[PDB]
Amino acid sequence: FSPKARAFSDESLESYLLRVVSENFFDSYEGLSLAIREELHELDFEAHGAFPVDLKRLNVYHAKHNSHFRMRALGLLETLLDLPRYELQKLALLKSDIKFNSSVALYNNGVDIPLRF
Amino acid sequence: ELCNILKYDRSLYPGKAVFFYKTADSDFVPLEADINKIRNNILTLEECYVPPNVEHIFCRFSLRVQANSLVPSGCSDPEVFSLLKELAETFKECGGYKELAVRYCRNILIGTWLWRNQNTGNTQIEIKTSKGSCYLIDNTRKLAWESKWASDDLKVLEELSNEIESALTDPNVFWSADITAKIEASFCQEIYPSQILNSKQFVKAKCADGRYAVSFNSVKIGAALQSIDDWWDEDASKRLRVHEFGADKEIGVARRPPDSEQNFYSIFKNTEWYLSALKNCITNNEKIDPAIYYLFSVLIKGGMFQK
Amino acid sequence: TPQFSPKNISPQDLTHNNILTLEECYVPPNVEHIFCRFSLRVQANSLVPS
Amino acid sequence: FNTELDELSKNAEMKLIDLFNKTEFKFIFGDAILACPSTQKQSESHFIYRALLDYLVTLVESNPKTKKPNAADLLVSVLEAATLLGTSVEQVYRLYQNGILQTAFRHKMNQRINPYKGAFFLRHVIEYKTSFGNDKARMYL
Amino acid sequence: MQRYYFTVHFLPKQANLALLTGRCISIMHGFILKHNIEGMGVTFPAWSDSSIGNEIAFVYTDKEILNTLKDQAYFVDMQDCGFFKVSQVLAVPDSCEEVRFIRNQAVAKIFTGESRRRLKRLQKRALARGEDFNPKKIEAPREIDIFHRVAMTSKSSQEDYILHIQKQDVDCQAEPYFSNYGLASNEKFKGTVPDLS
Repeated sequence: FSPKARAFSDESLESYLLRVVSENFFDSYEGLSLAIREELHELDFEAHGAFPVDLKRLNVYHAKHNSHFRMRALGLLETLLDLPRYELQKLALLKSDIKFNSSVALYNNGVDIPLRF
Repeated sequence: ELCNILKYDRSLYPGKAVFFYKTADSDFVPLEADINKIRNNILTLEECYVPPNVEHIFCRFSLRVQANSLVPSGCSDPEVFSLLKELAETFKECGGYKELAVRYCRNILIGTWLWRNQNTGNTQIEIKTSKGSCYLIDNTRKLAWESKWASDDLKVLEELSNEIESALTDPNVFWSADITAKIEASFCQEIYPSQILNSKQFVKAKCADGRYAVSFNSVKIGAALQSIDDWWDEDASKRLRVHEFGADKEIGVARRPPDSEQNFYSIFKNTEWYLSALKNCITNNEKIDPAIYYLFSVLIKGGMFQK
Repeated sequence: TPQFSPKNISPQDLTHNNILTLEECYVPPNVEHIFCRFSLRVQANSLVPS
Repeated sequence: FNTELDELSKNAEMKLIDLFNKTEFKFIFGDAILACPSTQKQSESHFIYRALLDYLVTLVESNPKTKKPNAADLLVSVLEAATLLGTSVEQVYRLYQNGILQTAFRHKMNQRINPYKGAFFLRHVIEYKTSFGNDKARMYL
Repeated sequence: MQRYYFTVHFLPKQANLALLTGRCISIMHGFILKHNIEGMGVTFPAWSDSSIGNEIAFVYTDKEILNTLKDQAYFVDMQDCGFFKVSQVLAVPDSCEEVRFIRNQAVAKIFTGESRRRLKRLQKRALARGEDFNPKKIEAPREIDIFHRVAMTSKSSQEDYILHIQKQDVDCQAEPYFSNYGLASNEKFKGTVPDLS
């Protein structure tokens, strides 16, 4: 499988991936997910363990304890789906150490947002 | 508050999980390891793989379920005994055992209990219950905890969870199930049963004819079924094996440390508090506190805890 | 501690194991029935003190 | 600085007394992490520090995760880890306390980590740092 | 006729011996192929049943070529770094004490990958001949005597593998005929080396 659709300037990670599975191909995102789960399992077990099946908990800030493994999984996902390097990693909502007065924050390209917003 | 001789008997009794394959003549050929010895202070190296002409391999075990989580097995204090009895009855009538039973049942259906052999091929799981039911999963490789299933697999999950929940709550019902996985083996696929600690040796089950068949320890299958604890934090990366301090074996540090209030004993000190919370949760769309789910998952694990 | 306070030993030592050397008895595979037999003798020893 | 660090990568296999996953980082590269100017100020990174790390990011890029160990399996100590994260040493011990960063061998219960002994792999210590996004990452361009 | 030798001693206590022993044998292998040398032997002076030692020694008849092999890049580099102790080219005491270090390939059959490879080949060959593929298993567990590992990398195929080395004792000196790792492979090559301590 080789998706030809490419990310926009301000397109979300979920948006782009749903637009990858919008190509017919796979019937639903789950079918694609389980097929990549299989290929990660055959490649790297740690990245397989990190990569979730659902679209719910796929953004980097959801993973408190396996962020490094999530990035790995995402990088292997790029490598495996015939995409250029960093292609998924620029759409990711990354982690941020800055506190908004005891409020954990979230990082988009240049900008850090309070998680309440 | 806590007693001298408080102890619980476990609720889930899984057997040894034997590996075998079926030929034209025999329908139980035990999978034997290859022993190599070296040198007399002899070292024994054992390796296990599927024989060349065999195309399917089977992992089978029995699971029997008693209702040994309603009253403690031993106790000094009568008020504690009456408190825990009424707490168990309250938790049962609220319908939390159903939620625990579903999680226990899901691990059986996705082949967690096949540890390093899980999703190496197209695994199907057959489940024959003591009540004359027969469930079939068809492909283990298409399921996952967080994935949404087909109605067939959800009907299997619903029915088997109902049978396990009834077995977990009724003392006058004897319930057992025979669970077989059939895995499509590749050409001489390496198989990972349980090893001895002490060289490299495998946990064997001696057949009636004298031959030794590689297998999993009952404790290991248990550890797989009872891998449900993701209540320790909201965004939990994994599901832990139910432990009193939430000990993670792979990473090697406790997720419910003794300093915290989320370890078993800190939650066990607030039973009379959680009873009133559960009594308020009766008649009420209100969800049960995850601390009580963790509590009852430890009580379904059992223990000879404090002291 | 005896009065419920956590003593500070390594965070990694809590997930640490104990090696147990046990004896285990399981039914051999595809053995349908197990048997338990004992013999009982009854004597009239409660009529008179020995 | 790149050409100085390039010859240490090419001649890494030459110096080996043990395997890559058992050898420390300072055994091959030598002091080049803990000599670097600290980023305790503001969380404003030094131009020397920005140039060092951006070489290590392309090192793990060229060395993918295979069954043979390579230059990206070199062991890094808690002080060298503290500099690469740009945080206090207690904060990096606290990540070890909640098993966020995973040592590379199990200490047996009374082992408190020696702050100079190489504990963590270079590999996932970088991937943890690429999980946190800052403006001048190579991802955007 | 007088067989000269030198010895490379590995000084660090934390040194992976299979790695360093492989590096030394690979460099000798490379040198032999470059210069077209025949009769070069390898001996392990500090060979135990626990392990191969910190010492590896190279045994040959010419003195100049051993001096040329002593003056290779890796040896002087790892001597400068202070990990190696390289001896001068000394004549063998030439009294007796002959042994034979063999690369025993049969040891490789105790691992699953070998059985899988070997059966895949037998299947193809049995299928090619036109008969049914039905191999029969052994009844006795495989008996092997103590062997030590030497880690070796194929630069041609970029493949990591291991030499299973076994030590045998012989009475008196045989002809110097060895493999390209100087390692007397127990039927094809019957080359003996002097026992050093």
